[PDB]
Amino acid sequence: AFLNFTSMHGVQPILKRIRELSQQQLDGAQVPHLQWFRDVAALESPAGLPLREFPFAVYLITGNAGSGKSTCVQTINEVLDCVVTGATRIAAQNMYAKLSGAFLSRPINTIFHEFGFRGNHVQAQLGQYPYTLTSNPASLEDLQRRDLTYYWEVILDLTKRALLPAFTRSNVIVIDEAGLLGRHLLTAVVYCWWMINALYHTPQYAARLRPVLVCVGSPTQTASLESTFEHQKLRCSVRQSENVLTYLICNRTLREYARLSYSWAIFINNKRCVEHEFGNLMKVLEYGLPITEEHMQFVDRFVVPENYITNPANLPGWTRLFSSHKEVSAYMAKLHAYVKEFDEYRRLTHQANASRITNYSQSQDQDVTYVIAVTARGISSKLAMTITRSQGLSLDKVAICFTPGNLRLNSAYVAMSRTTSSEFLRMNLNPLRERHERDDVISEHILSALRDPNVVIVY
Amino acid sequence: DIVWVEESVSAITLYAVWLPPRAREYFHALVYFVCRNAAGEGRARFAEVSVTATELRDFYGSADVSVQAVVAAARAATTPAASPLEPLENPTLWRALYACVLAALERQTGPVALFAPLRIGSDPRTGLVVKVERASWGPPAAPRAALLVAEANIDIDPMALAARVAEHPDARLAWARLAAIRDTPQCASAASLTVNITTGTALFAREYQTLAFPPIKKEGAFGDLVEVCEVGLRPRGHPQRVTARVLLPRDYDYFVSAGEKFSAPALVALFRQWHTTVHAAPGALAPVFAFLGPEFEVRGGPVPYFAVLGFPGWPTFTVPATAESARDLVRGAAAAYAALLGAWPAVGARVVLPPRAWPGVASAAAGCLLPAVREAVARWHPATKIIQLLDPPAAVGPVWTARFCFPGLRAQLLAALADLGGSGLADPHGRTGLARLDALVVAAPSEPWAGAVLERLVPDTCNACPALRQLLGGVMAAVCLQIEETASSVKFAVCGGDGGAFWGVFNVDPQDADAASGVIEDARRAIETAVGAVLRANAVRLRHPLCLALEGVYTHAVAWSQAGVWFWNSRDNTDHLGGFPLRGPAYTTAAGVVRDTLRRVLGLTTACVPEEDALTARGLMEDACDRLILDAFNKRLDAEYWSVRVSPFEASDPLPPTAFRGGALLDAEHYWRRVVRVCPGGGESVGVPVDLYPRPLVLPPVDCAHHLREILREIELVFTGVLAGVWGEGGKFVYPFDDKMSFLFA
Amino acid sequence: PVEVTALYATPVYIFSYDAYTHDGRADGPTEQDRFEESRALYQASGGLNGDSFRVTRGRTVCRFERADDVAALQDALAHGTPLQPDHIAATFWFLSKFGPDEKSLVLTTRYYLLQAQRLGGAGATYDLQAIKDICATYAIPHAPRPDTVSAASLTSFAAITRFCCTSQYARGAAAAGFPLYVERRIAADVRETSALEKFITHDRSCLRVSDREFITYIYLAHFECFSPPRLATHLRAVTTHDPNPAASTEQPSPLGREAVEQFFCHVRAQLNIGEYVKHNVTPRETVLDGDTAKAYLRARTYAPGALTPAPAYCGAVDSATKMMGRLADAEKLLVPRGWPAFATCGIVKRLLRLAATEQQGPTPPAIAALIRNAAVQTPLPVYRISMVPTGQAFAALAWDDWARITRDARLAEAVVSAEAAAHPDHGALGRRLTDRIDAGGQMYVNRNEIFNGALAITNIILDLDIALKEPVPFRRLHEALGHFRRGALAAVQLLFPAARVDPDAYPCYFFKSTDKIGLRVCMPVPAPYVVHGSLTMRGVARVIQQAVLLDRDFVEAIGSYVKNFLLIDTGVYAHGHSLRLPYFAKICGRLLPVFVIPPACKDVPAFVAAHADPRRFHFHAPPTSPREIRVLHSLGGDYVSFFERKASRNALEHFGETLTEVLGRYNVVEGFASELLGRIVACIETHFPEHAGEYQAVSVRRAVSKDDWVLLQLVPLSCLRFKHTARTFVALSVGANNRLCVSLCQQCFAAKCDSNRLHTLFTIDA
DNA sequence: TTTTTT
Ligand SMILES: Cc1nc(N(C)C(=O)Cc2ccc(-c3cc(F)ccc3F)cc2)sc1[S@@](C)(N)O
Ligand SMILES: [Zn+2]
Repeated sequence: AFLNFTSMHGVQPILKRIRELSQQQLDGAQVPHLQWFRDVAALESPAGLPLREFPFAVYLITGNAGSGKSTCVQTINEVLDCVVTGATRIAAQNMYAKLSGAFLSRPINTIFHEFGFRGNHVQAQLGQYPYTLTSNPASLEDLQRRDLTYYWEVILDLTKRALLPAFTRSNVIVIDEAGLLGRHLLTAVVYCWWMINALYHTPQYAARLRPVLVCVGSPTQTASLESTFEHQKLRCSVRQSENVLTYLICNRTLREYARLSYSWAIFINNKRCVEHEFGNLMKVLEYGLPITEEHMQFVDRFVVPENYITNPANLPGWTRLFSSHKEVSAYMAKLHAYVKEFDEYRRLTHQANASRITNYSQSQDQDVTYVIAVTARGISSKLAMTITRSQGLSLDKVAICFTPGNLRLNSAYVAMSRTTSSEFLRMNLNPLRERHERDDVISEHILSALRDPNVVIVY
Repeated sequence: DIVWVEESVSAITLYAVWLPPRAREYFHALVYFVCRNAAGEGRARFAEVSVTATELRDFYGSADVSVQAVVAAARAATTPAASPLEPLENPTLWRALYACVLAALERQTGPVALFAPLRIGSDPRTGLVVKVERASWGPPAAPRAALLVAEANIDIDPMALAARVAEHPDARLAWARLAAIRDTPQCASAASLTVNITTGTALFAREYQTLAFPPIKKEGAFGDLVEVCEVGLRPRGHPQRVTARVLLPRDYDYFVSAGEKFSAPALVALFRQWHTTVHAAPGALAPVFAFLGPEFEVRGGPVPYFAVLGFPGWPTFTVPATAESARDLVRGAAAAYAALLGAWPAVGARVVLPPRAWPGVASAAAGCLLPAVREAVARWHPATKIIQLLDPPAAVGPVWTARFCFPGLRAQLLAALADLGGSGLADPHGRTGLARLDALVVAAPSEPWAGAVLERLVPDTCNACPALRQLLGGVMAAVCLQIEETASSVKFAVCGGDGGAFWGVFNVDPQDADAASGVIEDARRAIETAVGAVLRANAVRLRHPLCLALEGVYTHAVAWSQAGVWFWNSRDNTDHLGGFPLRGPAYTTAAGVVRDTLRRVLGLTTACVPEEDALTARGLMEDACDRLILDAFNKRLDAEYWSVRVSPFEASDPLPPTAFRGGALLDAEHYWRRVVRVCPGGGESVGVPVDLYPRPLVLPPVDCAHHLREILREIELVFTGVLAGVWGEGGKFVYPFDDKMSFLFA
Repeated sequence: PVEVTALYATPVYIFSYDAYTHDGRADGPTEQDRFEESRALYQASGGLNGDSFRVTRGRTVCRFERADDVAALQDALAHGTPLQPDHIAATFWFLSKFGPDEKSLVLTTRYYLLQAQRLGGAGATYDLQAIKDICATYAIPHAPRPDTVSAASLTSFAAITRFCCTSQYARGAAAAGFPLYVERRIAADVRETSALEKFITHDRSCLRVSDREFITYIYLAHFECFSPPRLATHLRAVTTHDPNPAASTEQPSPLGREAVEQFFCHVRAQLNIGEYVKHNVTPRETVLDGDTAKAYLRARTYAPGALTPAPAYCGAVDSATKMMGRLADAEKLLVPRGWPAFATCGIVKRLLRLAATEQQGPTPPAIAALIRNAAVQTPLPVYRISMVPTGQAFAALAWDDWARITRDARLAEAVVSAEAAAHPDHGALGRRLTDRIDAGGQMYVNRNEIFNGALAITNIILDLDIALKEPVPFRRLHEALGHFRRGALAAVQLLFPAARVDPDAYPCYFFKSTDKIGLRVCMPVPAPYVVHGSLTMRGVARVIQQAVLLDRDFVEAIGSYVKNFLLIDTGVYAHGHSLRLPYFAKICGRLLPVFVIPPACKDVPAFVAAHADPRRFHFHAPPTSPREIRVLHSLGGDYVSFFERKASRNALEHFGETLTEVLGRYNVVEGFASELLGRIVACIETHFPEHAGEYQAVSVRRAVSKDDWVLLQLVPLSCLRFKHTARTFVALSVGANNRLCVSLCQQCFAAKCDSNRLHTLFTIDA
């Protein structure tokens, strides 16, 4: 009963900030007019698109996986006007489960549904047109124009199709696990907000209110990836991207316009870590602290051979994480052992799609022989998966298979943090004792945030 | 019709040891007498003896030895070029051999005595001494001497020493060298040996680069010292006329060698060269090349000596250092030679009696005693101390204390018990060795040379006969009982001691001194008389009348362990500390610090509650520790000062492979190994044998964080004893060396 | 005119209601006035007390004046009988989300829905779980239910309504005290929490500590303020049994009364130097007066004529192999007289031991064998030279041409005097002065003095590694350095209490090298002190580091630029670790002085020509007629955080054995390690069949010996991973349940595996 | 290497 106390009394300053952030009237001229979105439809290519500022606010809620940010979202929903959304369908259902466990929450959908994402947008060329930012210092208008040119094949279609949605009744948009969304989406959401409040001439648009994006997510346990498929080489590539959280934390233009210093809440405590040591490991991992000999000796007690994890006879009921989809396709098989379209497209190509033909996760992680979790609205074993997909959902028992050379300490931290107890955790090698490419750039940014008087830390 | 002369025998050496024909269990031994008549003129003489197998096994203590073994050893020793250093195989064999030949010389021929008048006869038909008799006419010539210095660089290969030390670990390095010469006698043929014998008539000096080669520098001649004598003899063993060459020592009598850097290999090599040179020409018999010393045994020995069992027939006395009183120790060595017939300290405990006749004398002495002491002997267990003493954590004062000692009680008691078992001896004439011990005891107070003999003859005799310890400690137990009984009558109170030495207190008022002397003297008189009466009643009669020594009067006395006692007389500030180990040069400074701290801490008798005194005492003890460790820093580079004398019995640090390269320095190591713990590099502490490296030494900084810890350990033992003995107990004085003053060295 | 707010769910069933009357006083209502008014409103016998009734992000109308209507309203409000359509018309989720208890089901439903927003206050912004928690601590006496009906025996609304209406948490004192108790509890809680967060935010903002210290601090402080016991006692204090506010059983809370007594008591310890020294450093000094002071000086400091200008060098300078061989050759002339045989760390240890060895009288010192001169006087400096392309060339010198090395940065007395006349200042003057600024060949290009633990340290040499967000102006840096001088001198006068450090005349020396502002700060150890020990200078460095991030001037000046506030590195003081000397480069930046003149320096030219003297920047330099000398040889050992020590104390008090003690269970080096090797042999065959028959016949040999890390090399070792030279090792530490963490580790001398780095392969239980 | 939106 005392567990809730800190959250109960520390979410109130958060609540007493989002209110003024949402009740701040804009000047008449700064409000995006309807004619703006009319001209956007007329524009064919995202080059002559005029530099247009779309005002918005943010409030950042950050912390470990089991930090308790969900309590903050719970308190927000029952007190404030809000449209609760999620970056993934799983995260949206998780929030619904945790919001209907206290009071009534309307069906929580994804942010993609909220701004009108439909079927044909799923496979759309989302990275085509270029942009030489007339920047340094980067004006907010230039950043928004970059994020609209990035999503031209989505923004243009949404604008054309538009030219009752839940964005017409609130200006506080809570995006949970927003680190799973790329930076292109942030501007997009704001842009779309103004759309749906301009065609309908909402009372908020008459009151000159502006969107406030309460982004709740873990900045060092979540990443966003962009996939582009080259249509001649047939080489589908996936590069890393800047998530909304990293975009907001690490961009000097957004950190000033949104004033992240007075608009940042870090939830700091785990509530399932009964191991001083498991907790200390997670702390060294989510903050970028120097790796010492003692940490190496602690994680030494988890290392079990390569042929012990991969052998299906060992660790029954333990989810096994690999860092390659081919590796999972091998392990699952081992465990089991224990015309017009392609005419015209061939014409147009001047001359791997099995993954790009359905839900990628199970499509590239399947041997279809089964022995489970529903993937779409397409079943997954939940017995073996990739580290990258593991970010989404927590696991009970975990055995991690690490490929040497490809060792990224963020991947190690994500893999090791999916389980509550360090007792039920086995690993291939020691990520702390092997060569690992650590990227501690967002870590120092949180550290400087933990070192700012205007940032609210909730224990 | 036997010839008769007047001479004094200066030495007795062994020439030949042969097995005559039709003989199986008795061997004849020829003895060379270096006789000198009046005014020093010397004529060489010879005698023959006949030792039986039984006598050999008696003087050996075991039947393992046989006549064949002795004759084989003598035959091997006949030639020094082929094989010198013969005794090193079985030192006990040659020890017993000299013992029995001297005993048979005493028995058959008669009473012999070095440096003393003696009427000597001879039979021309055979040509040997026939009978020796003590004479009573003549101011015999003074035992002249000659100063000998000899140094040789015997190029012994270090690896052989390392291997031989590996076979037997705690082998004194002089034994390692000596075994190396024995296994390779050619090494004694090449050495830069230099010799300088100075006499009162003419000096003689020679220098060699290779020993066999002619000298590279001469002085005087061999003939100035020696008068080579060819004497014909007809022993009962040899029917044919046998000629013997001997090196009559004209001008001098015995040798005097400095024991500071004495090298037994050096004199062995020089005498081997002389043996080869003199007996090179044939047509004559060859003598025995035998020498004994502490360097001839694996574990070494306490007292330096160099026995001359054969060639050249001249005793050589090593007098170690003692430059201030060099004449005193030279006279002591001469007296020890003359009295015990030169067997001491080579023969051992057999000077008195055969090692195996003792089991009879001890039994024969357990019978003539009184009935009570008869059982008291039989119930003696090591360190019984059946007498009312003080608890070892205790202290006394201010009361009139006094220490007493019976000078030479174990030796005197051994002499009396030997006489009690004398009737039980097989031969009344075989009791002459029992006349040397009485001569030692009688002359012990008069001259200290008998002392050091008796402090080693007695403990070694007690090891020859284990049954004698239970007899001596039972007689001393009886003495302590009457000491305690008489003590009560004269206000004396037994509080501690170790038998012959005992300290106690007096129940007189602790302020009056005029009458203190009277009671302290009457207690001495009464205790001495009562102990003498008990000894007389026990039939044991002492040759020198018993005397008690007042070894000091003190007012405060504090004891912590069984041997640790500190006494202090406040009036004259005379103190005495015992039980503190003097295991080096730093332990003496520690003892001085302790004897000053205790003098200051028992000066705190100012009226105070006992609790206050404990703290103002512990503070001063900690301050004394501080002033000791501060002065330790100013001598951190004196490795010899931070040195510990390890015995060949105690666990020792392992010898570095470079200490086997000391050359003419490994020979000095006979008993003690002086080790200093230095700290090379870091963490590791390694031991350096200090006296096996040339000087000046170069070393890593001395690990004072090891020696000072042990010195401090014993200081805290003494300080915990005094703290828990004068004031209330419960305080173990510990000095935080590791924290307060560790930084100075580590 | 009594107004009722009623929640219903279908004849109408009313199950929660809030009755109120408009306050006729302007500001008359008090807490007890409100309590009396409410207790009058809710009739204890049952129902209300009025004659006419108007019954009506927000969480959620009929008149009643005729006798029949009011009678029906009382009947339906005190018992729960449904209101028929005529009376009005003429005028599991709930049991789930509003607690299982009757107290919750009545009182929390009344407050969170029909009472929170109307009455305003802080409770309007609190969630349902928070309000239920407040109700749980509203522990008024509980009388038994007359019908003994359980709260879970309710199926329809006719049961919940009957439970609530005939409850005794609904028509009297409890129904009147709950709204006031919500306000009281929140007020008491926020009073304590807000105070604790004021302290938290302030200390966080002004901490200026290393990144790792900060994490422990936030977590531990949050635990003290918010912890199971502290929060429990705080809520127990606010707990009220009497609803009446005058005699409420809630008193001040123990939380905010124990933290300000335990950790926040010492949150102001790291917050102020004077308290950081008192509670975090344990000084251990030993005074040595007389000839022993002179003795300790020469014995533990570089010889007098070793850091004094000489025309040419004299020493042993050579590469690793050439000095390894020369060290052995010197030992061949050193072994004959005592030095034991030593059959890049061994070379540095041996060179340091040779340099430390002192002169015994007029005899040439031990290092004279290597340096080859009789004028050599020990102790001596030992340097490390990095060459191109590589090669650590160690160089032990007895004298060197330091006049030549510092000649470039030596300013003539005339120049400094002329600048002093032009600029009579200390900040703008140092500005002008700074603006006016083969192993044998590499000696004068790169040197790194190597710490010798045998000798005594006389200068506080701190390596300031500053990280930068962007390029900085020099003036800001010089002002920050003045602030650093101030803070360091305060810390020095705190650490050495019997000294006299006037922080306007005591000379501190500064040297500066897109990445970092390389700084080196040299301070004379004030007389009569001398510091001994690597750990002692580690502690001095921690005190200085946590003292400079206390002066507001330094953090205000350089704070906007330093990404990580950690400035001082404390790992360059271990035995055998080198520090780059000033007036030297790196093989990219020649450390050159930056002059921060003392504010009241009485000799400026001396201060400038004091940076060129090597003694000012050497660890074990000769101290510049000593009566007394105080050796600070300990400032406390392992400096467990002044916080994590409390996190070490709280570690067990909340969570719950060393390696040696755990070994006692196994009756405990090579003996038991070979037994564990037997278990390893059985599993290595299955886990790694390619080298199954290799470690079956190997011998354990302890290579690394640590308190919690016993590493034993398996000397017979082909690498199990990346099968192709490799060394196998047996680790020993603490297991999951305080067991034995025995690990198989295959360090590999190949490029594929991290070269010479220790790796783990499997950890098995014992 | 690398998921996800209908
Ligand atoms: C004794 C003690 N106990 C403490 N508690 C309750 C915890 O450490 C709890 C906990 C455990 C894991 C995480 C954690 C989880 C992540 F996923 C990432 C990062 C994280 F830190 C956070 C909190 S804190 C202390 S102290 C040392 N501060 O005195
Ligand atoms: Zn390898």
